[PDB]
Amino acid sequence: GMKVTFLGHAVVLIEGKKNIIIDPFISGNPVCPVKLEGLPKIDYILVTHGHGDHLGDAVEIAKKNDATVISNYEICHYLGKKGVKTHAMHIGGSYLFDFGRVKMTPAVHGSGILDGDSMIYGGNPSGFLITIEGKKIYHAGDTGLTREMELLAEENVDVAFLPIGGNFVMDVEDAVRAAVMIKPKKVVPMHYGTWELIFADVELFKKKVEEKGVECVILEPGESLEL
Amino acid sequence: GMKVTFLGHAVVLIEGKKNIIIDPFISGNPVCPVKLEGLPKIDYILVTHGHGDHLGDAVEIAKKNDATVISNYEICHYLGKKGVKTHAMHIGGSYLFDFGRVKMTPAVHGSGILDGDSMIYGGNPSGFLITIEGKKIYHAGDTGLTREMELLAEENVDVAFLPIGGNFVMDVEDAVRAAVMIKPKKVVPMHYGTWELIFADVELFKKKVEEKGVECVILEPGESLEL
Amino acid sequence: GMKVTFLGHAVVLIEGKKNIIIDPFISGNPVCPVKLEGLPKIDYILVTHGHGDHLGDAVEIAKKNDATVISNYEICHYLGKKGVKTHAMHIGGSYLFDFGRVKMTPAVHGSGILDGDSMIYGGNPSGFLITIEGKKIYHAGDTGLTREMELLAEENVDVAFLPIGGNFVMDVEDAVRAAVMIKPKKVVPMHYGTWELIFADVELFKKKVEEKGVECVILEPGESLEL
Ligand SMILES: [Mn+2]
Ligand SMILES: [Mn+2]
Ligand SMILES: [Mn+2]
Ligand code: NI
Ligand code: NI
Ligand code: NI
Repeated sequence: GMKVTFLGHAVVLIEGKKNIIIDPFISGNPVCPVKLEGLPKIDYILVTHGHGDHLGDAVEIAKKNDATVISNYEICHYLGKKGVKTHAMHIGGSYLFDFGRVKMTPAVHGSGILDGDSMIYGGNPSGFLITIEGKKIYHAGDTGLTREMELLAEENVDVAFLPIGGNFVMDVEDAVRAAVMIKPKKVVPMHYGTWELIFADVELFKKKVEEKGVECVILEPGESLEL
Repeated sequence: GMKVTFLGHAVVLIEGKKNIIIDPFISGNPVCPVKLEGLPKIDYILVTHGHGDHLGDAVEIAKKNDATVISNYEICHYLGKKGVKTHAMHIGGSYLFDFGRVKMTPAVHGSGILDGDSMIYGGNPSGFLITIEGKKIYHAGDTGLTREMELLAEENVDVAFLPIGGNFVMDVEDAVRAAVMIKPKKVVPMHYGTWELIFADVELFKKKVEEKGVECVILEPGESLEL
Repeated sequence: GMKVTFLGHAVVLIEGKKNIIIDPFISGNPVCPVKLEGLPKIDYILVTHGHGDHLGDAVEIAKKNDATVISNYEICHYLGKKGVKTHAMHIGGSYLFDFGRVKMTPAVHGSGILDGDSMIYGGNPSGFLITIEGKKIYHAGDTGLTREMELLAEENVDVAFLPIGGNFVMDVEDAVRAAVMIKPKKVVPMHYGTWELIFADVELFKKKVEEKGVECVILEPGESLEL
């Protein structure tokens, strides 16, 4: 019986036997209700791609917790040079960790790491399919609509986190199409409202996806559900 | 009632209330019928990926026009350091500009930026779906055949620009398959003939795609259609 | 009547009128039964992506043979600076060489080139569809499961090499799904066992894919089949 908390933008914290955080953009995240000090003990950090609003505080959280960062090969190379413990994977690959299974899923996006004024290659972007005690969480990362999402329908995902903010990621209309492709038991919208460029009508998303038969739960930053 | 002009290779100029150019490879483009001075006022420049035969003269055109370059996050970072005004997006994302909507579409290709002798990471490659006054133009950028194109069928695209030159991009046979996937009202072949490596039998493309029920319009560089 | 030899990890050697090697990771490859000196004359080297366990000894093999390396634009740029003869292509593109046709196929993965301590951008990762005297070989490169593989079903591939090692690439279960998508006449598992991280139950793969109606041939490193 784990606690899954949305912390704003794309930050998702999973508290169970082990504690896992995805795309830990805490410092400088204007809708994040906690500071780094407010986080619990962290065991794993999952990073979907290199962009700073996802990579976030991964280095500091990992070092302060002796946590392992799970990401693609190229991002882990970058982090390794920062003195961070990593477990590299790549797109479509999966591994069984002490807490459960992680699979990196395809995304259509980019994965540059901005280090000073230099854009470093951070592999290709992903999402994560996480299986813990028979329960499945999908975090799509940053992505546009892609037919690769149809590969997830047979998984019978319990909770799918989908970006709806538009411009850099799917807007509301395409995220509805994604929800229909994936057919999760519940969908949670994310990556909206953080800046005005990614404003989204989240109430309209909930209304439209529920009309297609998929339950939607709107989590404000700091709110949680149990799996 | 806009004027859409093919200027050779992958260069497409849209003249309406605002003027938009896609992949503005003008200087050094051996099939381009105009020089930079021959271009009209430009409001927007769309860049599908980092390769020089698409990025082209984007920097000079933007600075001489105070134009905005629309491209992915990584390419816009590169251009920003060149003093260019940008509006960053990423794959599958869309935004409503003063002239109409632009959506970046998935492509399967690469996006290196050659800066001197260094290959800079330019994100992931895209195409563009452009909606202006209810009319839709698809420019596929450089790409191979991908099932992501099937996402465009429901758009009822008016004009689709598809590469047919082979080697770096789809050849004639795969571009026919793409046309069948997308089902646009009209298809225009591009990215062929510019160099001998990308020779294509464009008359055979027209013949084969029309046998599948899709009207093909062959535009020589400098020729145009109205939308 | 060509000889196709699996040399371990992802190394595939095709001996015919011309000799072709794919992802020539020889030196430092712990399951490779030959040393560089043990290779025959090489005419072409195909590199699916930038990762060192695939790029491998491409530079030394090419220079010692005056061989041409076929890969994406970005990888060929890197190799060109190493003094290597290249023929650049990109994803979905094809070209007819003196020995037959090569087409680069989509993969979902990454393509960083590790040069010293720097990660260089090596384009996007691919596989190869090779057509020689009417016979077709698919080498998927490193990849996760992707619907782009369904584009290959109509090719009636004779032999498909698929990664099954998990973590960085498809595991056994997803590779079975891939085999069903592609429907080749025979499948050969690869990219497993080389390190403990990519252990795979290869006998289980053979059993499961044959239950789906696809013949599987397990080649130990050094074993071959004729096409
Ligand atoms: Mn983001
Ligand atoms: Mn091009
Ligand atoms: Mn590999
Ligand atoms: Ni992003
Ligand atoms: Ni290109
Ligand atoms: Ni790899």
